[PDB]
Amino acid sequence: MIIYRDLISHDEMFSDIYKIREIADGLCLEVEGKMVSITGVDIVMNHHLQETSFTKEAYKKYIKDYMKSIKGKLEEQRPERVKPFMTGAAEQIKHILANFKNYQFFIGENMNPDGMVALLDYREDGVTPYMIFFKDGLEMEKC
Amino acid sequence: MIIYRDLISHDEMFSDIYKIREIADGLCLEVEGKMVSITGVDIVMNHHLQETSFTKEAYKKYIKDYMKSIKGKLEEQRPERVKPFMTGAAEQIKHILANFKNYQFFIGENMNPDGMVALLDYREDGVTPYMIFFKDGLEMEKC
Repeated sequence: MIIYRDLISHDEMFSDIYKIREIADGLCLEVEGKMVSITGVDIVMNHHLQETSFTKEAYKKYIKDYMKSIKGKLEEQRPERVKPFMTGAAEQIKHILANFKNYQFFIGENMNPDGMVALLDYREDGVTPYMIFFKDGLEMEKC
Repeated sequence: MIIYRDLISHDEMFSDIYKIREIADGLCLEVEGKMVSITGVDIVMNHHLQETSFTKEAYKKYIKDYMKSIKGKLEEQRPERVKPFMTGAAEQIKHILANFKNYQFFIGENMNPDGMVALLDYREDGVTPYMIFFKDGLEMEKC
C-alpha cells in the first residue's frame, strides 16, 4: 500500500485504496471518495481528517503562508520545482477563491495549523465525493 | 497504519482503518466494514478482494489443506499455537459448514487458490458487513 502524508505535519492524508489522478499539470492530486453510511466521506472517516472553516481573508493569509512553507521544502529537496509550483499554485489559489463556498476544508488529524488544507467537493450527481490535495505538499510512504 | 497480509499469497487483506475485533479465543480477526456506493463492502473494494464460491465439498477439501499450510508455517514460527490453531479451526469449520449459505467468500487480489478465504457476513441489523479472517494466517506489518 502507498500512504500519502502531509509534508509539513506528517499526518496520513489518504492512501492508494482510492482512485487518484493528477490534474493541473502535476500540481494536484484528485482523490475519488465514496459515500458510506454517520453518512460521510470514506476518505475523511478513514484517516480522521478534521473539518475546518476559513473566512476568505484567513484562507488568503493561510495559503500564502502555506505556499511559502512548501517553497521552503522544495528549496531544500527539489529546487527546480520551486518556480513551477509558485506559478501553478498562484493560478490555483485565485480559482479556489472564486468558488470558495463550493468547497469544504479538511486538515489532518494532528490539526497542525501549518498543515495542508484539503478541499472536498461533490460530483454533479451529488453523491460521489472527491478531494483536492497539493501534490508538492504530500510525501509518499511505501509499506 | 498497520497492513494485514495473507501469510500464504502475501496479498493485502485489510488495514487498521476499520474496526477490528479478536474473536473465537484469538483464532480469528473480525473486521467491520461499511456499505459503500454499485453497492458493496468498503473492505472488499479498498483492497481489491475477489469474491469466490465453493461447493460444501470443495470448501471442505480447500479448508483442510489450508490448515495444513498454516500448521506447517506455525511449526517453524510458534509451535505453541499449533494446538489451539487446529483445535479452534476444526471447530470453526463445523460452524462454517453448518451455516454455509449465510457466507460469501473472498480471496486476495492475486486469486491464489491456496491463499486465505475470508468470510463475509452481515450483522443482526442485516446492513452492517463484517469479514472473518484466520488470525494465524495473517502478518501485521507497519509503515
